[PDB]
Amino acid sequence: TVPDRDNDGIPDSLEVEGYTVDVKNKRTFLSPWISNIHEKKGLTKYKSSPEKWSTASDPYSDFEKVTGRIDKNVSPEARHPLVAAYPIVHVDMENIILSKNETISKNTSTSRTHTSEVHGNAEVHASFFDIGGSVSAGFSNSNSSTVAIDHSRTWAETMGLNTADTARLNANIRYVNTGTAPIYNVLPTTSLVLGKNQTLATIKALSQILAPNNYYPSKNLAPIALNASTPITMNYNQFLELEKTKQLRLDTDQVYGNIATYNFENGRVRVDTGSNWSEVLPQIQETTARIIFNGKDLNLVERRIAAVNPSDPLETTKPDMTLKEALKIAFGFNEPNGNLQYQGKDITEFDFNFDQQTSQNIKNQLAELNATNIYTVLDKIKLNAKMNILIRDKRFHYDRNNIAVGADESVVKEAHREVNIDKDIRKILDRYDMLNISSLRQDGKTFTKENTIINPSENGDTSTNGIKKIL
Amino acid sequence: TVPDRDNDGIPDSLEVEGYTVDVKNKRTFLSPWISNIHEKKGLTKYKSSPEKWSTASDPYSDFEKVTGRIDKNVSPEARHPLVAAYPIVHVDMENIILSKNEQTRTISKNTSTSRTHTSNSNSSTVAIDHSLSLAGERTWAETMGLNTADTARLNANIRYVNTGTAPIYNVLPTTSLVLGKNQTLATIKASQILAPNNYYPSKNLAPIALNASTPITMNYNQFLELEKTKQLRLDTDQVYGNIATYNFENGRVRVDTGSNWSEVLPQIQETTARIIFNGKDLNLVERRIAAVNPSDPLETTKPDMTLKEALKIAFGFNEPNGNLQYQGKDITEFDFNFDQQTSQNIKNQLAELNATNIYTVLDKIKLNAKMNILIRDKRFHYDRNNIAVGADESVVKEAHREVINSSTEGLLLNIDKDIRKILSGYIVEIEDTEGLKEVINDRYDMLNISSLRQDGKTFIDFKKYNDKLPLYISNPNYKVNVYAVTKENTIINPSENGDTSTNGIKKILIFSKKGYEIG
Amino acid sequence: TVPDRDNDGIPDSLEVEGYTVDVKNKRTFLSPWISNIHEKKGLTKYKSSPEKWSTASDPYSDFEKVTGRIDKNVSPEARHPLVAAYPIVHVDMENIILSKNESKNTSTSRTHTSNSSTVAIDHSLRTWAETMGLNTADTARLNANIRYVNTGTAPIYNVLPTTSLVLGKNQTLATIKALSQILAPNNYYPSKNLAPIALNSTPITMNYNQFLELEKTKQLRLDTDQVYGNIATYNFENGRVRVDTGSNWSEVLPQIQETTARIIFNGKDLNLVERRIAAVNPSDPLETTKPDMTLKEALKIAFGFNEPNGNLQYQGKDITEFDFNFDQQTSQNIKNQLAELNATNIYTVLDKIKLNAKMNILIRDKRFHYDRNNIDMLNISSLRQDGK
Repeated sequence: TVPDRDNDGIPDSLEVEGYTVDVKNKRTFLSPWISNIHEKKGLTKYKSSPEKWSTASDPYSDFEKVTGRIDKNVSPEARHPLVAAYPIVHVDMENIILSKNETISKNTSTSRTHTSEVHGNAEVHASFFDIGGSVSAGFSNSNSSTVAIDHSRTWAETMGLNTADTARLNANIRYVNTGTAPIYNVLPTTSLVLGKNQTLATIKALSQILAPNNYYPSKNLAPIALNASTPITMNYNQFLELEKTKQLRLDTDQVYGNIATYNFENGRVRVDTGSNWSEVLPQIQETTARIIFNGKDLNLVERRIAAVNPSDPLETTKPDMTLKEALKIAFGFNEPNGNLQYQGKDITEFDFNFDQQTSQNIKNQLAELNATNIYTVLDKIKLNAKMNILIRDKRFHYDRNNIAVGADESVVKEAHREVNIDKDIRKILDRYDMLNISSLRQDGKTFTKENTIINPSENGDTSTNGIKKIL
Repeated sequence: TVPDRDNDGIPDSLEVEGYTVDVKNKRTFLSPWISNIHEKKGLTKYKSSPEKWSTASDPYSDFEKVTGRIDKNVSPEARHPLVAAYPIVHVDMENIILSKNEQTRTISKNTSTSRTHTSNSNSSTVAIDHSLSLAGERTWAETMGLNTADTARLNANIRYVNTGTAPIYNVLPTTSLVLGKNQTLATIKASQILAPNNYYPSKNLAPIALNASTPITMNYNQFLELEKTKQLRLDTDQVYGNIATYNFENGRVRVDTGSNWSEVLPQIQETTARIIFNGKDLNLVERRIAAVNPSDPLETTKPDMTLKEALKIAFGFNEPNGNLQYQGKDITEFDFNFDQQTSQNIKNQLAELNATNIYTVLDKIKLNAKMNILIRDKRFHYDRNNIAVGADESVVKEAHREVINSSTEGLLLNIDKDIRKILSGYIVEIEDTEGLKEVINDRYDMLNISSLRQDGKTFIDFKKYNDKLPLYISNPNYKVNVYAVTKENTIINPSENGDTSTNGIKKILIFSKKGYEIG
Repeated sequence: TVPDRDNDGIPDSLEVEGYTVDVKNKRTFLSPWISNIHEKKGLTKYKSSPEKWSTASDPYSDFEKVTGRIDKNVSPEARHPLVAAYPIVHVDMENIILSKNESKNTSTSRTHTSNSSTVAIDHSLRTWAETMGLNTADTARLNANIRYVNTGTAPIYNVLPTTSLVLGKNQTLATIKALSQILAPNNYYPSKNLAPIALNSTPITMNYNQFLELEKTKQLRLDTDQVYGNIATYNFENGRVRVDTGSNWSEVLPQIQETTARIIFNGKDLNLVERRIAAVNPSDPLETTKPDMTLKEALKIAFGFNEPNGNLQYQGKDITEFDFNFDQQTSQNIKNQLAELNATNIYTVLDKIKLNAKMNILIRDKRFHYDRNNIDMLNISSLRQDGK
């Protein structure tokens, strides 16, 4: 008799102590962890929950992940039992076009936004403080992306509009997956928001596969336009807000199409009509810990790691999570000397941000561990469920949406030093509009956003004198 | 063979005497209650019904709960066998907008909604802002340009919000907007997950509007009732979408099409006892505890319920000395209210226990099935809908004691969040050394001035009605009197004489620092 | 092995001899009737049909009722195997409002001359036909506030029965028919804490000639059918109540109305209450399996009669204080019994009068006055909560 409680394929003994997958002649073999041979061979130390079928609480089993009997599209980092295989998709706008109802056209830049808490002056209702309801709790579980219209006379007059006249908006949009799991059919509903709450239009579209870290209207094919039955309608007064801000918001929901599951006896992946993402996704968002990171690119990446919870006993069955090991399996951190580093960039080079309860939980730990610095007790900091952790590069400056806006004069001059400019540094890069000059070539050579002016001053300053200029 | 009557997993022996859940290496283990080891480790003493699958009569079994093999969204207080995991949802209105049936003939005011439990069902009463929208907007019936023949069309921003213990995964309940008492205006009904103690159109996303196929239609005569009351009612039913269940071998939760909330919810509403509490916030919270019943033998199988232990597991009461207290606030600081038969049942108990005070025999008061108990904070006053309206003059002065900033432009003060909830506005006036009471903000609507900052301090701005200008210091020796007006004392409309003055409004002295103490 | 024919849970041994339900540690226990302890503890002696799964022929078994593994909404008096757990619902009108085609408060009570209820329009504050401004050609449109109210023993979970408003005797004015709101026994559908229901796509239309009949009588009739929504059943293995789409009330309701005896009583309130008791039938052998029914024990379990001295009394009011009414065959069946028992008085041989199936008995208060349905400056009475 083999002792297995979760009936996954991994016994209680290996699931608790440690295990890995190896190849004999060709056949896949599950064996307990031995540092004397497995670690030296180049294998991963796996540990999951013996009472939970899926530690990550996702539709794919712990066994399916490690053996490889999973949907091949599922992220390699997600092929670990302690890493959540779940999808997240935001709408990326490529360009806009504005005309009078029956023409100005500018290219747009979109990045996934993870909003940070209000300062200490911003107006909030009585329920914002009320325990339970309305509390933003640092950052909440949702998909939202902010666009940026190219600033490069008077849009209200370039089209020929007046207080009575209405302007119709049309743009080129693309669906793009930032998660760990694939959506095989139904696309989520999205809504274009002007300013804060002014809902302009609701967009919702098939059997085209949306792969993780891959675009839906694939770059090799043409993208999608906006309603060409009835297009977006905007009044003159709301149009002047768009001309003044030169930006919009895109709020996309987490309701996705049916999940394709693996079947052991026939070794084939089939789209299961029964299990949908909407019934499994909240289970993950309540058991796992959220960690945000922008190492490879200055874009906010959401990855969830299987975390322990003291209240629920079934979540206590999940192996104890450390900040060190979690960061390694979730993004790709390496321990060469003893200090953690992401592909070269040291852990100390990255900023540590948390919410109300997350920071307070770590506050108690830092006092019990005595060491006041987070980098010191990095390997001993315990991770709890429902936690929200934001890790960003110290080299750049961040706004309320936590996106890379600008950098120090030492930073800009370092990449712009070559005859060639770095791709990560250039991302934060005589008139208010006469600024677009950079034309990035495919060879890797270029031929701040926080300091630039989208509209002239109260004095109508159509000059580069007031604009904060660098080398 | 294991003696188990309810097939849950918990045997008859543990289910009757006592049990808890612990972790060995990693594995979950069910063991009988031992105070010498378990109580010290930080565990909860569980006891349920050996003949009932679910003691609370809910869709989630006694085992599924404590073992954690359940819908993770289910409230932590509800994860206990003697606590009901059931949903309750009311409609919260954020703001309204009124226009004539078809540019500047449109009135828009922000609304405040709280769940009302009139002194079982879901009902919520809204409150339309009485304060000015335009510079000199007078008579709503004329601000839009309506007459006896003309009709006014209502539109508002609404949000669905869960106050229960269980989640609804799809179908939203039907709701109806009621003017006054029975005048049914409109009936509203829409795979987004509604989590307990969480909003449906999540705060990070935009809310929902009201019919933009056919909107709400109101006649001139019914519009004058809305202008006079400045309030509406929202009656929502308990018919909800299908419940998501757990499967043991696959440890994943799927939405069961077979079992719906409408078939299981009434079973709970007949087996458990109702207890209402507003500790954390002055909002009415409905929580049901598994209660005993002499008539039904299957309900006699449920462990005997005490007022002490029930309050602890249902809301979060703690016993530090021996006296029960909610996060600090003592049991005596809370008022005890019951119905006809509930109070009469406890009346007999109090005489048998001899002690006439409920707080004395608190640990010995037995709880019966179908009981209805209302517990409210003694600090505040309560209306017919049992919601916090006002408080004693003394209590208001305690929260407005903490002064952060003293300026002619504004007054930033560290006012308590629970106390400020019964506040409608404040009166701004300059009292002479001579003895003259000249009032700046002097009208029936000129009351909204408090602007709560995210830092935790309420900002009082006099410039709001002082034509965007700070208070003029005619003499620095003069007393700058800033009062306080409760929600129960404020006037939504002027008197028969057209009283557009703060003189008649019951004002509570809250700030009286002289002109030189500020600037 | 223990013999069980109906498979209900209770064996053929107890169903004939006698049984009661008791609590050990917490666990429910079914044991044979022992007067030495069970009678002294305060338990009620149960006895059902060993071959019939449901003695009352209702969707809930003999076992489901006594153990408590039944729909909790089901009446406590109905939790006895010899008492029928079946619903009866009439329409209660609260107030009326009359206007010309383009207000008085009403009182309604269930009438037992099927479900039928007669309303009473307030006569108190000239010529209704002229107060609205109508003539022989003009038509009057009726609108009223109505409420569905359960008088039975079982709950309806969804579909509401069809009802028809009748002027006078047969003049059918309008047919009303409405959801998943639970209608609990002895509880209102549009719950008193919420707003009631109004009357109508197209409203009720009445001619001038028919309007003068309503002005002269100041009363109407409400005929409601017995077709109700699907019954929610209990499932043993998962201990949860689920609405069974298969079994409806319309297929089970007549089976009860052919096996049980009907007894009407107005003790607690002067409103006609319909309650059915499991009765014996000589023709059918399966109904002979049901325990022999007595007038004494039936009245006790159906309404709440008590035997303190030896004489039966309802919460204090003696059995003699209530009148005894029957039909053609019911009275004739008891007529033979009274002659065989020799005692001509029904109150004498009260404990020996046998009850048969399909019987119809009406028990009303002797003190008060009853009509055929067995129920302007004058309004001044304003009843205070003190009881005066």
